[PDB]
Amino acid sequence: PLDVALKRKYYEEVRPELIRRFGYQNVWEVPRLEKVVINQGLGEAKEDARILEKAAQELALITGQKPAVTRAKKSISNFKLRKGMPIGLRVTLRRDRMWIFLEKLLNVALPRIRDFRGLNPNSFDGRGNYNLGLREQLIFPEITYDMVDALRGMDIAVVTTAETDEEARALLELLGFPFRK
Amino acid sequence: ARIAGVEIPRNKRVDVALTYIYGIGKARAKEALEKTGINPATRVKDLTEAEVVRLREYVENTWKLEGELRAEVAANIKRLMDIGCYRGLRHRRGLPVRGQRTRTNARTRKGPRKTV
Amino acid sequence: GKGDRRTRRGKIWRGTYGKYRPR
Amino acid sequence: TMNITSKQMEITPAIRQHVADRLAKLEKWQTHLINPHIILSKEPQGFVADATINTPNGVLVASGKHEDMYTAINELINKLERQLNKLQHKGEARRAA
Amino acid sequence: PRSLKKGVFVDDHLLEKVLELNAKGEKRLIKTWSRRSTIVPEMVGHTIAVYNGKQHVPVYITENMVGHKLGEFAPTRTYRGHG
Amino acid sequence: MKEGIHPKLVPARIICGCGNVIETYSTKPEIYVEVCSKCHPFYTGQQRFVDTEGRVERFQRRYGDSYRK
RNA sequence: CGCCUCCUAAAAGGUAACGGAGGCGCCCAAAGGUCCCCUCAGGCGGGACGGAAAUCCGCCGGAGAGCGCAAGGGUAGAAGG
RNA sequence: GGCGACACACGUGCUACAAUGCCCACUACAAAGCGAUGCCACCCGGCAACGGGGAGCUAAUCGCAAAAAGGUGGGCCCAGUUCGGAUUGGGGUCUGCAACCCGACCCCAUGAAGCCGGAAUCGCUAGUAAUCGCGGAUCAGCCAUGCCGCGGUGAAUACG
Ligand SMILES: [Mg+2]
Ligand SMILES: [Mg+2]
Ligand SMILES: [Mg+2]
Ligand SMILES: [Mg+2]
Ligand SMILES: [Mg+2]
Ligand SMILES: [Mg+2]
Ligand SMILES: [Mg+2]
Ligand SMILES: [Mg+2]
Ligand SMILES: [Mg+2]
Ligand SMILES: [Mg+2]
Ligand SMILES: [Mg+2]
Ligand SMILES: [Mg+2]
Ligand SMILES: [Mg+2]
Ligand SMILES: [Mg+2]
Ligand SMILES: [Mg+2]
Ligand SMILES: [Mg+2]
Ligand SMILES: [Mg+2]
Ligand SMILES: [Mg+2]
Ligand SMILES: [Mg+2]
Ligand SMILES: [Mg+2]
Ligand SMILES: [Mg+2]
Ligand SMILES: [Mg+2]
Ligand SMILES: [Mg+2]
Ligand SMILES: [Mg+2]
Ligand SMILES: [Mg+2]
Ligand SMILES: [Mg+2]
Ligand SMILES: [Mg+2]
Ligand SMILES: [Mg+2]
Ligand SMILES: [Mg+2]
Ligand SMILES: [Mg+2]
Ligand SMILES: [Mg+2]
Ligand SMILES: [Mg+2]
Ligand SMILES: [Mg+2]
Ligand SMILES: [Mg+2]
Ligand SMILES: [Mg+2]
Ligand SMILES: [Mg+2]
Ligand SMILES: [Mg+2]
Ligand SMILES: [Mg+2]
Ligand SMILES: [Mg+2]
Ligand SMILES: [Mg+2]
Ligand SMILES: [Mg+2]
Ligand SMILES: [Zn+2]
Repeated sequence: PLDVALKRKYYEEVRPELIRRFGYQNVWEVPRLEKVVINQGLGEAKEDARILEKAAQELALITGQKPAVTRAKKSISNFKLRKGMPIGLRVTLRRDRMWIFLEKLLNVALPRIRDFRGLNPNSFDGRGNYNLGLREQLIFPEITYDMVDALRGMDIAVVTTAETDEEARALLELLGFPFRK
Repeated sequence: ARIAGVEIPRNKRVDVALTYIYGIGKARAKEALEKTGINPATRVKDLTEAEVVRLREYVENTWKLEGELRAEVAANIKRLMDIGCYRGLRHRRGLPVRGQRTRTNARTRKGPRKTV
Repeated sequence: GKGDRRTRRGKIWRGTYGKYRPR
Repeated sequence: TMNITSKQMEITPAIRQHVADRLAKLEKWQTHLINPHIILSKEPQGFVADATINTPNGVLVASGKHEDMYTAINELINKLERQLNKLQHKGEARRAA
Repeated sequence: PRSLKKGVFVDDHLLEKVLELNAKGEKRLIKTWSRRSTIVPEMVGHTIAVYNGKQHVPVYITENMVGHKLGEFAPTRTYRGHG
Repeated sequence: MKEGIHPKLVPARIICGCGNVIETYSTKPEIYVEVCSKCHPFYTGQQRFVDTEGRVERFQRRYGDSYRK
């Protein structure tokens, strides 16, 4: 396994502070990151130019991991949806890769966001998970102006072993997630 | 997204290119290129990351810009509209604010021609 | 530009002076 | 579009529209009635309805006079019809020799 | 607008009426025909009735409405739209 | 992981405008970025960037006290 | 006017009326055989463009979904994917 | 307070849509008029509008004064732009008892429509048309892009 700064920060700084703050009686009870699942709802590639191999490339540069395709569960009229149509990507980051992604999200991506005023305090799942959406992929250090044909955002799910929101805010905050309020 | 949030046109002279930022006209343009000692004649595609960060650093720190400049203009109008002054009224109808005649013309505020 | 106050040519037209056409 | 002037008189949107209705009689000839102008006025002896209209082949200028405003508006229309029809068919007058 | 050099303009005759209200401990409606007058920091919290040409219009004066004139908040034209 | 479909991650230095250098991992070895967390206003205490205004308006005009009483 | 499904049909089968309601006259080269794997609808909470409903995360959720087409029977310990 | 309204419609015009052009700078050549709580050189402050100083002149003397297109040099490189300058935020100057309705000017920011205009329709036959600036009457200031004049450079075309 990789030594990555954020992973270390978790074990060294965050683990203890948390146990202090909630008084856990077991090492396994203290909150862990489980998975970061990144999604591209897309579907601007429904019929059009389902060469979103361009996006799969962009996403694979961002995560270091090749996304897999999502296709429609049912046919839909008003959105123009034949069932089985390729309308999104999803990459499930775990372990070392999850950490590296977050490391740069937290250090570099979020900072580059336009008029960034902090992550949303209320986007907490209510079972201790957090979700946030991006509008553009130029936020990541790996995707330059030169390489992009068009602006597309994404959905980020960060999944946690905490049972409650209240614990999750703590873990995520301590790790360095910047919250507006 | 170079300065500041916007990727200013390469292939252009820095004095001109900077004008492509919301909040920077001819004036503020010539001003920054002096305060950071760079040649206006230098094509943006020819700037040292050094020259660049000098430009970036100054400009973002001395003048309110892009989204924050707009927010204020919004906030200014926001309040003018809510206090109920006469300039607020003209905003509340999308009409002209600076005493212009509205029997004819006034098309930029009104939008193009609306049927009767 | 005759309608652009912010030039030389503007200020000749409006019959005025300033930073952009000084006396 | 069509413009009506009421000189030293107050007239209703009804009366205004009635003028549009009588003028449409001119659409019969199927040519462009360009910026038609109707003027209504009350002389001592009865109302006057004047109109000036340009069409691709010329101008219609004419005037009605009657104790009754509606009747004058009509007489205006006749004069306008006759002129308009003279415009539209005078050209045909000499295809031989 | 009115030069920074010259004064801030209030009609004198309104200011006296304001100041008199400050001393005795305010507050009643002040009828005035002075649209020209600046709202002034000591006017804050009154409700002055401003003339438009027909009506004397109630304006509660607030902290945010301070540099603006008196007539700015008693409109002169009735307009509910066309047709 | 499956071979042949994934961009290799290698040690990588992201160079920010504050002159910060971050030792992390990427599909690209060296990166230059305009900003980072270390120098970003929202992050950095509460760096009130260009407007340290104190509003400034509206009571706060004060030009001046010269109208009589 | 032949054929299918339900009811009438009186808890085996069968059972009429110009009785009550619907369907067929095709289709699939996979929509067939087998091995392996997977599990739904829906509700709530969370998430850029994105909406009642596209894709993503969480918790609940035995089958109310699916099963080419009518209906019925059947069926996730799969016949579904 | 209104005459300055504003779903709309018409007439007159201004400024443009750009390279025969646009910006910066350096440098030339008019005429007619106007000017005593009037025009104001020159000096100073301010990016500037302007402010403070302050000489001349009842004016073929003194001043408004710079004419502009032009010329020399430099940038722009065909992009809704170094085109266009509408709209809007903010900050000032002046006149005036007083600029909310409703003045003009300056400066920062904003930077619209507009890529040469359907039906239709105007002017002008020579120092004319086109283009360019300067004055005046009214007038505290000014919505003058209007009006009356003045010169600069200066065509095309008329079978009939
Ligand atoms: Mg929440
Ligand atoms: Mg959890
Ligand atoms: Mg990038
Ligand atoms: Mg700009
Ligand atoms: Mg008006
Ligand atoms: Mg311009
Ligand atoms: Mg007549
Ligand atoms: Mg023709
Ligand atoms: Mg049969
Ligand atoms: Mg039976
Ligand atoms: Mg039975
Ligand atoms: Mg039976
Ligand atoms: Mg039986
Ligand atoms: Mg049997
Ligand atoms: Mg039968
Ligand atoms: Mg049948
Ligand atoms: Mg198959
Ligand atoms: Mg099968
Ligand atoms: Mg098979
Ligand atoms: Mg579900
Ligand atoms: Mg939802
Ligand atoms: Mg949304
Ligand atoms: Mg949804
Ligand atoms: Mg079923
Ligand atoms: Mg069917
Ligand atoms: Mg009038
Ligand atoms: Mg028109
Ligand atoms: Mg005009
Ligand atoms: Mg005069
Ligand atoms: Mg533009
Ligand atoms: Mg356009
Ligand atoms: Mg431009
Ligand atoms: Mg062009
Ligand atoms: Mg033309
Ligand atoms: Mg032209
Ligand atoms: Mg035209
Ligand atoms: Mg002649
Ligand atoms: Mg021109
Ligand atoms: Mg003039
Ligand atoms: Mg005058
Ligand atoms: Mg005006
Ligand atoms: Zn930094």
